[PDB]
Amino acid sequence: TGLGLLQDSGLCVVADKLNFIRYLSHFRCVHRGADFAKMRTTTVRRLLPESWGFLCPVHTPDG
Amino acid sequence: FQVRTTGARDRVTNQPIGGRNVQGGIRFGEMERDALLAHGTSFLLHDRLFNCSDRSVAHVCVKCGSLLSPLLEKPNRKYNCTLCSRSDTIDTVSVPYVFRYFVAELAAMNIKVKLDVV
Amino acid sequence: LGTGPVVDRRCPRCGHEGMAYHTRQMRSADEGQTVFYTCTNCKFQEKEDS
Amino acid sequence: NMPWRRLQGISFGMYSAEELKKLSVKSITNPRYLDSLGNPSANGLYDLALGPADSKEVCSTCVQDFSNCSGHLGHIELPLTVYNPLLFDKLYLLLRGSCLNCHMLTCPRAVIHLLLCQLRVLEVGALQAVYELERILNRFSASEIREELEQYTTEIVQNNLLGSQGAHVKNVCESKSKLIALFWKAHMNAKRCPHCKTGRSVVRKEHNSKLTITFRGYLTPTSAREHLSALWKNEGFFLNYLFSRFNPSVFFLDFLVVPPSRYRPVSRLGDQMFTNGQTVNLQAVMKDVVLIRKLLALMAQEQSLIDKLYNIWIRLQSHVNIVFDSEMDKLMMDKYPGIRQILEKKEGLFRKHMMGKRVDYAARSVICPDMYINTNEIGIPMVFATKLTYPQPVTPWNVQELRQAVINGPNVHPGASMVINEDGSRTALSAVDMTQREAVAKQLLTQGTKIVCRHVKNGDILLLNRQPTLHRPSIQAHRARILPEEKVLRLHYANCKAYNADFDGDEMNAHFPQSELGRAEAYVLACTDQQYLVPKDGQPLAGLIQDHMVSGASMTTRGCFFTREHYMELVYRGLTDKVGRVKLLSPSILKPFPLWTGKQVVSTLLINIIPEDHIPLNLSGKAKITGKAWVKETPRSVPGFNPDSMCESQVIIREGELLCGVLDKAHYGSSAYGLVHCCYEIYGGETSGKVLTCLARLFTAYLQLYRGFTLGVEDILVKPKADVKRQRIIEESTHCGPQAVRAALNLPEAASYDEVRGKWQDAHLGKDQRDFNMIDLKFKEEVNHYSNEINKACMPFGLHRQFPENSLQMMVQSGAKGSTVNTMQISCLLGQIELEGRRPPLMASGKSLPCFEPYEFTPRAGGFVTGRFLTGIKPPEFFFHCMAGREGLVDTAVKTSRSGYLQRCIIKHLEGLVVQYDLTVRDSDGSVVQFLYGEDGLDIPKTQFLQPKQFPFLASNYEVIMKSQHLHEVLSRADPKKALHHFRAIKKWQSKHPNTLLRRGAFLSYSQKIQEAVKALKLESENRNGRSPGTQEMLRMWYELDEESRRKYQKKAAACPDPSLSVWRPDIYFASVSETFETKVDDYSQEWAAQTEKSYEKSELSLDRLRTLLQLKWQRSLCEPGEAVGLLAAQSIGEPSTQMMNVTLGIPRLREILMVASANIKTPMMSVPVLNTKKALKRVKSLKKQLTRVCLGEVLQKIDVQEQVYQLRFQFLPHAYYQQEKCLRPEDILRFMETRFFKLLMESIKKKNNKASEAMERRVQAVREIHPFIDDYQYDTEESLWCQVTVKLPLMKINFDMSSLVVSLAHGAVIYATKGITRCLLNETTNNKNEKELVLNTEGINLPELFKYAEVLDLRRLYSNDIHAIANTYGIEAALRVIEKEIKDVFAVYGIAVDPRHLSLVADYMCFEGVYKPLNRFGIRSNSSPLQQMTFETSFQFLKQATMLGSHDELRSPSACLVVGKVVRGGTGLFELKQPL
Amino acid sequence: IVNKASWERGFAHGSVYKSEFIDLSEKIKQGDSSLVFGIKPGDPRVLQKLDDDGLPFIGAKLQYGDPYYSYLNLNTGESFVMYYKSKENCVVDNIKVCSNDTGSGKFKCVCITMRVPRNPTIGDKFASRHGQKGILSRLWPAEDMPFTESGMVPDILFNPHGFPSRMTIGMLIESMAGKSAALHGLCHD
Amino acid sequence: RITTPYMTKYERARVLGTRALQIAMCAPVMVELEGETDPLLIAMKELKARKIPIIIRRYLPDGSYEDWGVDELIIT
RNA sequence: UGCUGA
DNA sequence: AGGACAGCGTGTCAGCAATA
DNA sequence: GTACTGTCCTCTGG
Ligand SMILES: [Mg+2]
Ligand SMILES: [Zn+2]
Repeated sequence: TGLGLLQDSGLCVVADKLNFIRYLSHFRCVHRGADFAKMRTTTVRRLLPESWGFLCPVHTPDG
Repeated sequence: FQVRTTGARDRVTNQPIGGRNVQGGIRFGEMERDALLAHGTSFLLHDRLFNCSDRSVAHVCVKCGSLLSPLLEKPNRKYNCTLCSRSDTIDTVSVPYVFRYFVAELAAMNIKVKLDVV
Repeated sequence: LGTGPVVDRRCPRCGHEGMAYHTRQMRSADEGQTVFYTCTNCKFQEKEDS
Repeated sequence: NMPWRRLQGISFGMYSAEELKKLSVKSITNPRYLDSLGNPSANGLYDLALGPADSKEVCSTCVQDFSNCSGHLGHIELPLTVYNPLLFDKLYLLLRGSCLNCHMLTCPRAVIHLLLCQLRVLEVGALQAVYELERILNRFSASEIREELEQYTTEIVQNNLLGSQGAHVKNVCESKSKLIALFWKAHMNAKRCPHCKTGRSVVRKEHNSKLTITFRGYLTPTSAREHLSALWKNEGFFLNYLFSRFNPSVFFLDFLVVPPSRYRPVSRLGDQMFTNGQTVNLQAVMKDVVLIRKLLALMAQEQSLIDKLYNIWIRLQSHVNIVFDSEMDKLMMDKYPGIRQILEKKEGLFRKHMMGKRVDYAARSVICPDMYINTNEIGIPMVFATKLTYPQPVTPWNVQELRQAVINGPNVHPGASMVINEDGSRTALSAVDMTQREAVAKQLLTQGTKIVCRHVKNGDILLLNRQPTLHRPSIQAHRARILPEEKVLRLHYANCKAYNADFDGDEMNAHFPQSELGRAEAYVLACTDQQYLVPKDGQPLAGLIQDHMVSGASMTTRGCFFTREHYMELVYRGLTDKVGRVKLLSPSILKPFPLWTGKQVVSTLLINIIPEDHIPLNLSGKAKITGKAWVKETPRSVPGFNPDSMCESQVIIREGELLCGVLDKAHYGSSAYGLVHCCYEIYGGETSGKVLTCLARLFTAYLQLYRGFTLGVEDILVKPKADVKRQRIIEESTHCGPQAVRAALNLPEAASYDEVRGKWQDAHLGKDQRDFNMIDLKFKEEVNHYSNEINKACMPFGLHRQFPENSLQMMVQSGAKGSTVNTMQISCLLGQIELEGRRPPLMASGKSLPCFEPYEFTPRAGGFVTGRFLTGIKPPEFFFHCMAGREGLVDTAVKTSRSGYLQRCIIKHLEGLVVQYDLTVRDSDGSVVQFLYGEDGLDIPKTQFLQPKQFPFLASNYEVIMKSQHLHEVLSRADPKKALHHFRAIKKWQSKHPNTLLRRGAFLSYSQKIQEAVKALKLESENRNGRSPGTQEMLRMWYELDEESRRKYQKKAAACPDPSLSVWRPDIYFASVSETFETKVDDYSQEWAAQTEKSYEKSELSLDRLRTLLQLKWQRSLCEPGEAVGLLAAQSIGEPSTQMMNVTLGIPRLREILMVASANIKTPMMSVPVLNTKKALKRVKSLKKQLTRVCLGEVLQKIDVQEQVYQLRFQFLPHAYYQQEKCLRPEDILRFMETRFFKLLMESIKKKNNKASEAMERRVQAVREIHPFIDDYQYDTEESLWCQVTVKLPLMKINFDMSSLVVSLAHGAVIYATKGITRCLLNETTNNKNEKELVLNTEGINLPELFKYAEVLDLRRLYSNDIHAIANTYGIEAALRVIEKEIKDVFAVYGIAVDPRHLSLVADYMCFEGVYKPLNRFGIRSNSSPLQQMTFETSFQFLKQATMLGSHDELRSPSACLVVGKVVRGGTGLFELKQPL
Repeated sequence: IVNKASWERGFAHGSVYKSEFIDLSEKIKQGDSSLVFGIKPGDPRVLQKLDDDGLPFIGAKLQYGDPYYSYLNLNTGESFVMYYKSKENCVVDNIKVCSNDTGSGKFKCVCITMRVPRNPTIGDKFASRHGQKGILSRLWPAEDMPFTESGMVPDILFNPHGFPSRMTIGMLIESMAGKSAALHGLCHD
Repeated sequence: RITTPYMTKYERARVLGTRALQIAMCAPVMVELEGETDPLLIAMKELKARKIPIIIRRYLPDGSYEDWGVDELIIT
């Protein structure tokens, strides 16, 4: 049973101490899902106004 | 930073290996050959691909046009055609290895590639 | 029964006297913002790079 | 000594299966291929007779080692026959349509013989014979049909032989493709048998590896093989043509071929050190063969045993399938990818290792700015230079410098790593003893000479490439300037825009030609100064950038004075002259103190660069910096002064000396017609490169020595007393939400302050969501009024420092970097945020951000940012700005992903189109696409100065242009009589016929007696044969009552002479130019002979020398033979898209047009002008109201359904608010319900119930005459008061809320509409020149349903974006121009402008064969190249096709020429050299 | 642009630590121990590059082609020098000898740490705290730099054309804030 | 006899390349070289003097060809 | 497969 | 012959770890 | 993703 998850990869990742600002950002990251990296429509990438105070507007990978 | 001259030639296609750890070549690509022929520099596009990549010197049954047919005697080592027993028809043709690899792959299905030598 | 020109700054293409611009950042995070101009007398759209 | 033998042709066929034998060194039988330790197990897949897989061993078949042995083939002999997976599907059809009893196809012999004869004629090329045979048939026993067709077919094949070589052309492959496809698609279905009526032994195949004949038996490949063997016998004459002399045996396999072991290399996989995916599939086949060979022996030592035999058969087929196509069989595992996956994909074998090989002698490193090496040079960092080696032959005139190289050694720079011997090879010098290198420095010149592999020697030619290669200018050749101690490749900044390099970590590749024949082409063709103009629109590509533009604009300004010593040391530092005296100037100011001007520095730098023999150029143009940028203080009226006669806006170079103008980006830049563009025209591309280099050096020395450029905070600051107005305007902008939204919902003008919030909420939670976008749009408007008021307050004159002295202005204003919208948005406003063309989205509760109340009217809540980057933006505005900046990046990624594919498809279809030696644009097979490249020749980059308005430049610089290029030699070696006489004839004709659409004719010309006849002659008759009483008199007088040979009304009515380019070969015929160029030349000669008269300057040029000059400059701009213009058109349509309101825009539209060629487009439209007559204007109102669709649902209030007796009252709307613009009446509307809705209702009731388990009287009666359910409706004698109906199904029906059905049906029920038109609209004005124009645009497409209004609307000037509808009402030559105009209008919305000569070629290729054909995977089926067409997409379907048809390839495409290692047949390879003996 | 004297006085010098775990249970399967770091006495191959346990000296410099380890198949009695193949210079700074988790391992696993000096060359990417990235294109001599009226001389030269299109007005404020801080001994937020 | 009299740029490129590959293989130089070690500079020197005995064989799209002399071809 | 660079 | 539908498709560019 | 080809699928015409 997939554990009621919907994702079966990228569940754990390497935490790299290149800097202490790369390391501290692994324990505050939130991944919408690894399947959404393959989608024609871009609507799970919209920065809605309901993530005010819960997700940072600026801190997102830029590729 | 990478510079490759010659080095690991991939065995399946006789082409430079790639990566940076070994000599590592630079894939040319399908997008770039188009620009090189727009300039009408056919010979630069010939020299680069054929001579810096898989340039091979295969033999053909000129009468029957098969790459697979020519044969070497066990040690003179004069080529003789297996399909038709003629030894003086065989002559060399410049061709790639991936061309030979493709003739082999097509035979792996009973398909025949008959080629006209001139 | 009962119960879009932009801010418009001045630049010419065919005639003169005032286009109108929409700014959109149609670029990456290492670049700057592109500008979209539109004329008044006619309707000719520009689409610069900055 | 190379093989010397070349390839002419490659054909794909099928191997006999008996000739594969003797193509086999041994049969393999041992399953386990890997030895206990990892070596080859004897008789396994990896064997030593199938070749040495690795260098360790020697083959048993021929003694020879790896790298010298061509591998050998072997065969897993199968226990019993299996079907071949590629020829399998066809087999199925060959068994579906056939009588297993009779063994004959169920097709009428008419079709069989017709198709047989059509194929017989196609094999030789005859293409009219196809339809001729079909019509001969239709106009006509089995022998009877055969003899009727075979006579004609043999006559064709005999009289039209000698054409077997001229049959491999498009239009001959499309016909055969279509014929055989139609056959397989329409005539191979299961049918009752002709001869025996009961011969349908229905073969019906389950998943592959399974064919089941009925009385549900399992078809054994042996029974199917015998069926095919006995069907061929009866129907072979026909199938030998449908398949090539195919033997039916080829459809079945009795062995599998194991490819040579050198092509199957053991790597590793999880928990397995030595495994190839191909050997793991072949091992599975060998293992099943072994289990099956055991069961056969079990039968021999003798339902489960044979059920097991039939199950292991199906398993052996699903493995032999997987061996051919990994995904043919979906129910098996341990399935590694087959050959379809080895060949056919982006990873593949064609798009990798075939078109994209990896190359030796190449480097890649980060690129760094240089600027002190000439524009044609690259800096090499002494680490590539010591490794990159050119293999030069040793000869008497180089043996000295080569000797120093072998002595310098492998590691010192002018050295060499090796020397190849005459017969031997590769004696490496890399030793560092320094004595053996000297021992071998001798014996050079001591057959083919020794070749020294020398290093790069500071003059070599290198090809440089940046990886997103989107145009020809992305690969250019450079001149190897060697630099010591670095690992970066240094490149001039003029070559940046060409590559798109940015010096932020920008790795770039450098290739080193090794042939001495690719060096000649890198020097002549690929050089980086022949690349000055982009091939997209001919505009310059190389130019100076950034601080070379702010430096040159501040030095060439009027108040820059230099002393003798700053004048000098600024001239010599730009020149660095090496040859000859630097010619200087005289001080402009000679007295109080000798002083120079800065324009004089540029002047004196310009007269030294221009070549000594040639003379300085004259030039007149405009500057980028407007003459209004300098107006500090209000301009006062000077009575007699034209301020622009003496302005810094007009650039005036007079004999190489700048006399006026600033010389900003408009020159030195990437703008056309500037100083460097004219230098490149008159004096060549090397002189323009020299000018660029020297001007860069001069403008750097200026800023580095005497001036300086910076950008502080006091040039982005804004004056106080100007920020007060900004603040008050921002305060005013915080009150414009209620009015905006309200007046967009058309609400009561006031008195509602909460009804507006509710209406906004309703519009937000609505389903259509187009009354919400209305509010969004009418809101980004009051906010935009305040910004205009805000930018105007601060940016022009509210800045603390103004343009001459502001550093931000003078950087965006001279084209250096940036824009006035960057300058603003740094000061005084950031703007209105827009994500998808709309404001930021709201939450699910109606608030856009947690800080804002739900449904808040303030523009701030919708993304209107009034903050600037000067004084930062608040958190809520930060959020919206981040949303926008992030959508930008997402869109970039996706856009590039789509553009890459579009461009790949285009380039893969238009690649073989090259200009031939007869100036005609032909494809690879000779098919004429165009008879003249741009419709006139004249490649793009050379036609830049042939425009008018550039003649006053060619006239001013006439002496330089004749001396530098054409010279007096060509002008007097020209003979223009043939072409000049033709133009005189054309001019005389057009003089006698002013209106060229007036129906010229001999007899028509003999209607001037019209009065002579109408007077008295014809007054007595009727329409004898329909013509007239008076027309017969004219016919009689003309017919034979006129002179025999002197009735020459013909000459007064003859055609215009055909254009000169058509008859007189523009290349070898002087003065033969285009009909639009000679008109321009006439106009300019007439406007130039009337300027010399009042000129106060002596002109030593005559109108008839200027004419010859222009004619030569035309004849020389003529698209050299071999140009390969289709690739240039592909790349010119691709690059702009890859980089970059009720219609479609962007790549969607380009893909609709080019790649899909759809008959269904998202936004079809029309536009007919309105005829400009008083009656037409009145009729159009009714016309618009006549074509809009009125649907039952658009006219309804609400239904009232009662329920098995289901009543229904429609309750229609009053006419007050729908008859105004719909042209409807209530009797028609109600009559509609009686005849269409009330019977479609029973139609839908049956749709549900089939799978469920005085005058009122006549109308009601006829209506229930037709249906048995209704009882009685109603009548409404007063405006449809109450109009219900009643139904009843009394026995048993599913009584539910059927309102659902009668509501889902009362929406798609339309009263009446013109087919295809959804709405019209009259966009009042479309012109300023003749503003009086009116246009009746539409949002549907029906061309004929407008032909009825040829008096209300102009049906010439009718336009539509459909291109398939135009191609069906007006033809294909009319769809060409619609295609071209559509592409042009798609590119126009972004300011891009592709040259018309490219769209002409694209449209001519798309519409080549009579139909609008898509430029995609289905367009290549009509292509004469199997090797192409499989290097594109679906490579295995195109290989199966080419194989079952015996399709032959001529090796004339670029792809087929690069697959077999030939030289492409365009550009440099288009001719021989033929050394004479 | 980076001043050359600033770069020679230690501006932005750096290093990389490449730790390589050599577990030598590879090169062999479950047979006899072919794995013990060790040097057969007198091997001409490792005359003075290893230190009698087939491990480089701590502090030694390594270059391509230098000896890097020497196993010894205990039964046969044969050594294998295993040369250093990276085309870059480093210094060995530590070597951990590890056991098997039961304190019973036999000199089969080691971890060598090499130190690679990576000072700012030409082609290295620098950045500010405002997204203004850029490679290092020159090292401008310290006597060719524009000196100020206070005797100072910049150590970074930043072209003023990255501001107009990128609108990073925070860099122009950070410059003034940091200059005021360095002047007054303060620390602004 | 009907094609253009001038030498297209592709023809110049291929003729220079072939003459250079010949010179480099020890062919006699009919141009009196003056101390230059590049075979391509020598080939350009020969093309400017009108000493190249090569025959450009221009192929038409139907197989028909026309044989032009490198001397009888207007080099721009 | 997770990263990273244009 | 009005459909219903099952069926193929592509997708810029190079590196590293690491592991099937 | 959508739109294309394809594929029959078998419904009223001689
Ligand atoms: Mg970059
Ligand atoms: Zn043979």
